[PDB]
Amino acid sequence: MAQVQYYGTGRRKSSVARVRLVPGEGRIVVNNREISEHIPSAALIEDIKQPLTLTETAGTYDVLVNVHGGGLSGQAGAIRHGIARALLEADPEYRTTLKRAGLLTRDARMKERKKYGLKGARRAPQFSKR
Amino acid sequence: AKKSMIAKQQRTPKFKVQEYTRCERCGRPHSVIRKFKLCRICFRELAYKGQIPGVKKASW
Amino acid sequence: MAKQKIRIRLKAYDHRILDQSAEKIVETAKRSGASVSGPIPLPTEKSVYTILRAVHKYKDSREQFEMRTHKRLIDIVNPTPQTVDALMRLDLPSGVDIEIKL
Amino acid sequence: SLKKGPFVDGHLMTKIEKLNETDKKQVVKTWSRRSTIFPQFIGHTIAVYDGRKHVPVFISEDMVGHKLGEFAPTRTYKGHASDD
Amino acid sequence: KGPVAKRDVLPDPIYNSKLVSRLINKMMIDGKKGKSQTILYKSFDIIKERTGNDAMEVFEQALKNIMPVLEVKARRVGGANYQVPVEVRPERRTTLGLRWLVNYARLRGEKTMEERLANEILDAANNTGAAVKKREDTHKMAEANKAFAHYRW
Amino acid sequence: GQKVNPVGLRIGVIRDWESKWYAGKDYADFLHEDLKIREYISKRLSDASVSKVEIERAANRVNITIHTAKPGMVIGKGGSEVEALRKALNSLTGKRVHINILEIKRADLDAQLVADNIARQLENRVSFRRAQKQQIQRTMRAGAQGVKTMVSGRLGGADIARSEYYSEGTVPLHTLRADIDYATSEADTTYGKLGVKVWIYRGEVLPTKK
RNA sequence: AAGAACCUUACCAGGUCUUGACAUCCUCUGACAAUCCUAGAGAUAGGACGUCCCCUUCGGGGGCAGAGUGACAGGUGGUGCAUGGUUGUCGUCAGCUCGUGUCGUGAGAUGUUGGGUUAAGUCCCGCAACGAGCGCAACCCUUGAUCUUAGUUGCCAGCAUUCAGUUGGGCACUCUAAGGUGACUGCCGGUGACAAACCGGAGGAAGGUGGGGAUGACGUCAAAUCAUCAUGCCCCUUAUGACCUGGGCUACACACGUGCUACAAUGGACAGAACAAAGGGCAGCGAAACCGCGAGGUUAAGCCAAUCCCACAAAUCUGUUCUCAGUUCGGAUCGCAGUCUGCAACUCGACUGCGUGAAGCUGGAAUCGCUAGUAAUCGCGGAUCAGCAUGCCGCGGUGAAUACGUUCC
Repeated sequence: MAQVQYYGTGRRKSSVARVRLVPGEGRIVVNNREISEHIPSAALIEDIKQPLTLTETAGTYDVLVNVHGGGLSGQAGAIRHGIARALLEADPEYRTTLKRAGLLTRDARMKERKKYGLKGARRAPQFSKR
Repeated sequence: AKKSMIAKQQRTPKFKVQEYTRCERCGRPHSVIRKFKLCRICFRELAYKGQIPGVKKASW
Repeated sequence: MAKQKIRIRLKAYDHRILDQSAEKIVETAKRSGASVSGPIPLPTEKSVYTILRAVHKYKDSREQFEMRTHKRLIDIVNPTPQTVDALMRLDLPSGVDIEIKL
Repeated sequence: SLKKGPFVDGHLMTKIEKLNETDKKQVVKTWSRRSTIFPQFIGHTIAVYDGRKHVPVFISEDMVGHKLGEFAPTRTYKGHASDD
Repeated sequence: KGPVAKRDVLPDPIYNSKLVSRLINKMMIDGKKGKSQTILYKSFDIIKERTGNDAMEVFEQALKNIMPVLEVKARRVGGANYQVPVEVRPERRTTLGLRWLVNYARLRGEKTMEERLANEILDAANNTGAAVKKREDTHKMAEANKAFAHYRW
Repeated sequence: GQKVNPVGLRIGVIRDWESKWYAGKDYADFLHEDLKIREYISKRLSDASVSKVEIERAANRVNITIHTAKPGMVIGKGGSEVEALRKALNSLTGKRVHINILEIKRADLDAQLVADNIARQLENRVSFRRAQKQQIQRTMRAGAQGVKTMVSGRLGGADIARSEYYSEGTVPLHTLRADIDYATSEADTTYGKLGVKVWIYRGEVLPTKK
């Protein structure tokens, strides 16, 4: 009911995130924790924050995001796609530069179900003639 | 000797631990799932026959 | 303002039988009744089973037959006794797991 | 084992009890090797049923907690071809 | 068949360039980006500590110094093997450079893996060490025996 | 395989299970009673014949409906036979029963019946080739988009073994909407048992919506 | 072999039975059945306490036992060179065929070849052939985008509440499962006979059979299974059958196949911190509280389960510490002392505490897997199951390198 804000769901490999681009200081908030703190250190977190920097740079909007599922890198990637789609919902006009950026889609991929007779859902333990 | 075996099983064991699982449709012991008490082959042939829902086969 | 309410639940293997049963079980709720909540989805739990193809060896080849288990819930704010007396009769389906609780 | 306690079938109990109180009979066969040796059982000699043939076994004071059937091995040695 | 598409790596924030990310890919073992991360930043730090110079410069000079100009390729057309020298693809150049780099860095025997990666990359900077010696050995196997691979094949 | 049973594929997407119910505290016991009902209907298969029985149960209730080419064989005169069967089944199931009946039109079209019939012909020691020909002609009289049939084991008692098959019209098992009926049977000649198989392509089913 | 301590178990040894452990017909009495004692390793025999029920004018009805009797029953006995049935294999390779016609003395050929194209006998064009059938493909499921319907036990953003989505409330969103939308070379450009199709670009969540699974064509190997079941033939029957105790299926000088754990500083050890998915649970899961160093125990809430329990995710990150060695590397082997399950853990179970600290410092000849969420690796669950899972089947975490090319295998 406060000042208007955009939001964009972003999942990857069974890890879903809910970003909220409320305008402000631009400090990021993941599960009531700083991104510098929630995943130390971790440099990749800057890659989670890259799409906003690749687009004009910079607001910068404050982010309140709630993520669940997956590992740390996966949920962080969910934060990335989630701020990306939210940035997509910011203005329609930005989407053009975004085609150059890729940085959307969330390509669905996840580890394959194991095949019978196979350990790695592809790998075969051994073969031996005679 | 399957008739002797099913006769051995249907009769009450001297000790409760003794009661190994076996399907009724066939007298073969061993490799019988406990939850449905069916033969793997018994359940196989019934699966082609189709006894329970549903899908069948190799989903997810 | 909160109060205990009857909350019938359904469970079945086949789904067409299940939601046909859902429509039949809410249709009685609609007549001689009020509000009538819809049949909300539940996560559903399948049971996988891998079995050998061959009677003998060749364990490298198998097959996976599985049995999913759907679940559903239905609610109504007004107990309405007349549709409860109507509830006693259920011609369909033979394959359903209705459960009544208040 | 565990607690309360070592478990003879109980027929050996009354047998060795009667043999201890009187008669002092020596050498007796048993099929139940599962029974553990007891202090009351001391000094007796039992033919142990390995299966193929009974093997007589004297009971020294040193043996108690070891199973009575353990002392006689059913296994036949070795058997191997060219020794040395 | 035909040529296959190849994905570009996500750039490393520090030092910006994707090639360092390629190092993050190669140096990594047991699928751990974080262990490669720590060894990378500690590598930049130990480079910062001894003989002061920009890490990106000594790294660039090193990678330029560890890429072979030619490479032989054995082929048994008859009795005994016959290697054929040929100009190397630049991607194959940086690939061989980084692989022999990390491989010889692994065997340096120093108590600290970062310090021996430092000693190794500085050896590449100084036109010395096992990596430059190996590229020189490939240079010896090449040129001296390029005559079979002149313009025949 | 080399040939997976089509009946193991058609179920679910295009056909219903022969015996549907729910479980339940005792999933096995319902299956036991139902398989026993199959064991006694198999005894009823000896002459009265049956293409298939459908079964439904809902706690202290059962719906073992029958469908058969010859309805009067199980009803008897005055309906006494279906009643005596109802008692014979009520004595076993331990629960209320009311067995139902159905009379299939153009019964030769059903795979179970034609397979049992050609199997009886194999019991009659008629030539298997001519019998399969009469099968294709009869099913042609039945009118169908496609039919296939096959026999195995000793054939006329000649040779150590032989297998044969005849077909006409499309028989696409790999089609997922084919609605192909499948049947097996087991002849018992003095020379040995004879394997029997038949495939019936009733035709594609078109999904509906409202 | 999806669990050999007994059972399973079939095989051995010892102790027992012969219409039989199991099914039916006969005559025939009688309910059936159990409660303990005695002897025995059990198997069973010798006794008492005991059954003596239900519908019928007397004939009977009913399971069931017992008795005898001919029949029979029984075999995991032999034969997968008699089979049904089921399953590997080339191979998810694109082929295998038929109808009619033509050609050829005939066998056979044409169609199915040729040109272009495709993962494909895929499509297109032509061709003395025109069609068709079984496959591929499509049709299904799963995954990804979105809408609509439906909001609890699930969900928490906007509001207050609290140790806690926990409780008011919200039913937006995440999430859940039904019905829809969406991909079809279709839009553009180029090539090509203007055909099929390919390439490039746009549109788009996903692009050119999207990813994965299912889907295995005619047939090959007299391939595998008489031992799942069924059974032609042959053989045995007071025994190739049946009951029981104990063994053995786990042998041990060795060879081989296949996994697991390591040979270590990207590491070991300690402390702190943090992110899952899926599955199972009432003869069950068993929280919390308490006892024990530990394993577990005592006791007991809740849960027929989107509520509660199994249950804590592990790698990782953050620091402390060891500083290159048969080591604070690794854990073998064994000793002692406990513990779970079970009538019962000697053969031949698992786990724990303590102690002991093999070999191995990356492995010859040779050989295997895998083109991206694959390989690499870390934990979790389940089927199995009284107990026993380094095997198998799944679940998720972290997550690459390379593909010039068809010279060679």
